Amino acid sequence: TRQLSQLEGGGILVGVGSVTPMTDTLQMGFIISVQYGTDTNSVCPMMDLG
Amino acid sequence: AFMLGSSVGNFSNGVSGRYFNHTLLLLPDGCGTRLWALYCVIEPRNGSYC
Repeated sequence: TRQLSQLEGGGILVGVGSVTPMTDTLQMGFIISVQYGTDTNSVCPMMDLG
Repeated sequence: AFMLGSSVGNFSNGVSGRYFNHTLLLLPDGCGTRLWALYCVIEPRNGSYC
């Protein structure tokens, strides 16, 4: 619970967030996103085109 | 000169305008010849009139 200087209410969480035991190997999530035309398309793959 | 930050609250005595986390500071400097961009945590010093 916080309710410190909210000036709009209480602010609670029972963030139980089941703390499920770590697996044998680490697992990760990735959220990729790309943009076009908002700049020069300067994020390019490695090459030796010349 | 600007002070941007996510969370805001009262100071110790009660005057508003304190940011309680990483705060963005846009301070022009060098007699108007340089712009500072800081993303820091600002701790109110306990000195007199501070």
